[PDB]
Amino acid sequence: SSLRPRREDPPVLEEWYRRHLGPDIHDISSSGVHPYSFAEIRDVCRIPAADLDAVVMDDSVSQGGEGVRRAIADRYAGGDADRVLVTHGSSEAIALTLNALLHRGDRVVVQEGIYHSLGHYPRAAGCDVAVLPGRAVRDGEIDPDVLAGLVTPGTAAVIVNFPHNPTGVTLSPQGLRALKERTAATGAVLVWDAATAEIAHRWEVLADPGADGGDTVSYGTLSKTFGLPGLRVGWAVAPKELLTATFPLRDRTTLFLSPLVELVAERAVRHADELIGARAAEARHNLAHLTGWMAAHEELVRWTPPEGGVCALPVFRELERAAAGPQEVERFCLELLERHRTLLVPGTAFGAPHGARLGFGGPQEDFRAGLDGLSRFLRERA
Amino acid sequence: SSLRPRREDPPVLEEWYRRHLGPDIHDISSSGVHPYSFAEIRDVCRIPAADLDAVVMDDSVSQGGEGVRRAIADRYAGGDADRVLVTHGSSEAIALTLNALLHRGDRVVVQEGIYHSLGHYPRAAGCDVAVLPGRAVRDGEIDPDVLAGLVTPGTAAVIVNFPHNPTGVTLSPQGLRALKERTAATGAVLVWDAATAEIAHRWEVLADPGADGGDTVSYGTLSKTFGLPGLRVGWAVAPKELLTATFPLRDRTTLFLSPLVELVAERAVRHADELIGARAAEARHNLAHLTGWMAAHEELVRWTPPEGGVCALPVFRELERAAAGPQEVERFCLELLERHRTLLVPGTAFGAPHGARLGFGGPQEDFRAGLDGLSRFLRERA
Ligand SMILES: Cc1ncc(COP(=O)(O)O)c(C=O)c1O
Ligand SMILES: Cc1ncc(COP(=O)(O)O)c(C=O)c1O
Repeated sequence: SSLRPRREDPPVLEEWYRRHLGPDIHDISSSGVHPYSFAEIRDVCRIPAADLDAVVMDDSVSQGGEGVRRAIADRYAGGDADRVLVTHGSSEAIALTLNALLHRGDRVVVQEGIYHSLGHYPRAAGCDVAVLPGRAVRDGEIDPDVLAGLVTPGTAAVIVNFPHNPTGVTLSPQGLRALKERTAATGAVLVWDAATAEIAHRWEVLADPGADGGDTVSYGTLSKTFGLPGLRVGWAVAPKELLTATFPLRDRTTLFLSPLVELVAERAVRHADELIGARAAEARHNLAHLTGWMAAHEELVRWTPPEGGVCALPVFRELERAAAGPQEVERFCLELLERHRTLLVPGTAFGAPHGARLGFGGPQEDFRAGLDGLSRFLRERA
Repeated sequence: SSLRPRREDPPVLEEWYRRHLGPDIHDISSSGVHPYSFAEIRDVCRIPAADLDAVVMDDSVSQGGEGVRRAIADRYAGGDADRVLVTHGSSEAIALTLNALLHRGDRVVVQEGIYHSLGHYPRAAGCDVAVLPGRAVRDGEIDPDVLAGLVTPGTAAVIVNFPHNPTGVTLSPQGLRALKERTAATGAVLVWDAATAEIAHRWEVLADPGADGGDTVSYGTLSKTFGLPGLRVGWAVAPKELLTATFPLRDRTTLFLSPLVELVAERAVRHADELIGARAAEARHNLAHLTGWMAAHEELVRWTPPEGGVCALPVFRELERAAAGPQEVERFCLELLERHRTLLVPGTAFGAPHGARLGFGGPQEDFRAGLDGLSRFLRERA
């Protein structure tokens, strides 16, 4: 038999979860807020059984159904439904638009430790990639001296995720304005993954640069702040010409979304403030508790507190002292899971060999139990 | 600004529908049976509102949820849920498995006029493609003399769709057995798109070669025979080793399906006979009527009757006589739509310059109206 499957290494993040997600664990590893049940969604978003029952299970359309596009456009595109592309999670919006955007040889600037798929597409397109160092982002701005050297005339795209999964670093409105001015000046396309945009702790929620109506591409999803990762709805906001250029790829991958899913997503987006607000309050409750926990453990752990989003990257001092290598953090996390039923994501998934992602957007009761597990574990090793 | 979207030609099929689908037309162009409403699905598939309400909108898993995988495996994989991959339509299953299966330089045999995405992936992978001529498939078998020259030791894959969209040609159980014997002998992977497998008119429904438990890849979908194109659920049946090799690609495109969608799909597959049977009876009603219509129009139209599925490819004699070129059939279909509100798909979408796809799986009332439109149109031109 000639069957010889092409093999590629899976991203560390997703493989970690395939191997270790399961029942009876304290999962304090997520970059999202814990999921709603469909009952809660129907309640909050005002979805009578009859409205679902009326949906004819027919084809939807290439760009996304008009109702859901409009709801998203009103919140993130200044009401221009023509600049919205509705997709199976933001994962699909990323795959579609970056395949259409990026060219072999293009100079592209990519945020250090960016979400795996955002780093994958420029590499795979054969772009000339320069990294934006994580240390250059501080106090709500990218160091203007760093931005000046990295983004210059001929720079094709600048690709960032703010608030950043997993560190929670983000920009202030002033920082975003300065970033947009540099990309506009050079003609670079700003590519802005706003997965956790709706939850901001230090400065205000960043207005979607997609709403400006220029040559920027931004992503959003219901997966991380809305409690709907299982709905599989995200979007890109971008010029119509880029969006339609994605259709041939969409034609041989997914075709279109379900009108039943699109109805639900439309109602969720219309009720975004209630869905997000309830989960954001719980996350901030957990965050206040996590901050106290971190102060109590400052000998064993250090961190930058998150400026946005619902996860952070604690760094374990014992891994800094012993100094690497990357495999040690994976062992650390495995042992923690084995001995204490507590799940983090090892920093190898994000280019941070000495850290792990700790999510605080899960349920408040389970959060304490996970922290107790981590506490016992750190004590045992010290 | 550097924004320069990469441009590719869209498949003719999907672009035709983007330009010409709409309200107030008689659509007799589809390769599928007309969609159920969600109300009907809940009724037939026994889905209480409470079962939907219980679904937590959390992550599903890379291979597809266990319940839906099992339901599909029982019907098409001889009960081996490990050999099933559940995907966003069969479109995604095709994209995922062919990306993992096909290698540059591989000799691949591809059915003439095959569904666009099935023809795209071997071309794009840089396979060495030989075409299986449509005229070689007759009376339920591929001409053994043709199969002998095309599929030889070192042939990597043979890619076919039976029943065939748009001609409705298919194989008998004997024809399928002979095809499988030739691929098994040479070590070629049979890739078997069974989108319309459940509706067979001349011989029995073909048992899924996926159920054999060898090195074959077969696709199915809820889109064409179940009345659920808008659910966006399909699958591949294939060796587990090929399926898991798709995970890295799935990790940067769709991640996984919705558990809410997976619940519905599981119940639909369990109630497949009722969902399919009702629509199959209506299609056969339309087919009996279409056959009489074709006899009444034998001066202007010829056809091979469909052996399976719910569409056929009538050939318009006036286009044969005047002899091409391909653009004339598109004009023909446009005029038909403009003047008579009746939609076909021009044969340019399927490599058949003188034909158009005529679907008989739509509602019986709308079917007559479409045929009257086509009749008036053919008379006008004669
Ligand atoms: C920053 C970022 N972008 C995009 C995604 C893709 O998620 P989805 O496809 O559920 O929208 C994720 C999820 O991990 C993420 O953390
Ligand atoms: C033969 C064949 N295979 C696959 C597909 C993909 O459909 P879906 O993604 O809805 O399963 C189609 C739909 O046009 C088809 O006709």
